[PDB]
Amino acid sequence: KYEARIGHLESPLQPRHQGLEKVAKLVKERTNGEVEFKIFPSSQLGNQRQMNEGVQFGTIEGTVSAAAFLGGFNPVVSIMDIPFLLPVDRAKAQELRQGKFGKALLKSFDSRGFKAIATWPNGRKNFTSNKPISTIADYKGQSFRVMDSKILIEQFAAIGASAIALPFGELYTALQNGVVDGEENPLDTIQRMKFYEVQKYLVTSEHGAMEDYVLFNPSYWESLPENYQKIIVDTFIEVMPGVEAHKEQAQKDALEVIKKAGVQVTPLQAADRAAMRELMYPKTKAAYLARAGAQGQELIKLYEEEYARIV
Ligand SMILES: O=C(O)c1cc(=O)[nH]c(=O)[nH]1
Ligand SMILES: [Cl-]
Repeated sequence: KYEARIGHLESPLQPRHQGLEKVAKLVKERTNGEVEFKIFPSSQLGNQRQMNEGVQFGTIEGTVSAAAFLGGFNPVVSIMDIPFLLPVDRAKAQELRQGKFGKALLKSFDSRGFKAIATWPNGRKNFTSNKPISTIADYKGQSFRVMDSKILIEQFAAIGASAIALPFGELYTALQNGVVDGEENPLDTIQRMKFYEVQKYLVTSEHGAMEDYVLFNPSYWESLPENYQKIIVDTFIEVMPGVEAHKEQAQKDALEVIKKAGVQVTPLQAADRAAMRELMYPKTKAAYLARAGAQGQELIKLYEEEYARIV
């Protein structure tokens, strides 16, 4: 009775998709079989811009998108692209993500033609390249692919590197053919997309967050009885802790595979981490405010207040 086609970019093997399958099963049972989610991975329904427009228009009922692709439709959510924003402690990050701060980000979608019903962690990003990236000076003049975010372009600019937005489904080929030197992603994404076949170097950095937003077409959402709306939200929240543990463990598994495949892996040096943060924050925050305006200032303030309380 209430079928929803929900698309996303990732391999079906990864924790987001597995979690969405679990959500689908539980929602179908808890709604007397009436709400049926069908999940389409791997850009099957389009690249993320196409899926986002599809959800807004209602050609598809939903998408799970990284925040990094949503700043055109919703500049406010791009705060989540700022490097080194989240605490290292995952539980404290969750207090931010699931508390007043994250709630304000979900609410910001209402006026923009999406119903954002939940946000899930979905890993932290690491640098890869075909040129050495062992020191901060090494990044100068290199080019990196980013997700479709002006904030992420500024991230790389802050350390003298260039960045261009390329669709995820084209990324393997882009790396293979030297369209860019490098990219950034969680280790298990690097593994499942086989970016180790086309990148020689990896820096374990966790310098920025990959943040998932669960978006429904508003008319679809509104067509659902209230009790089903509540069941869906609660089910996403119920499945979340298992998804995060699967995602954390997948990074460990992925690192072993990446090292075995012959990628040179180094940790981000502490002084390089601090220097990156100090250079990247002003530029990425200014970019965020430039596009989000006063509402972005409001979210920065709310983040600072909640971070101080929590951390
Ligand atoms: O475009 C990407 O890099 C990307 C998208 C996505 O949904 N998940 C991910 O890990 N990376
Ligand atoms: Cl894409």
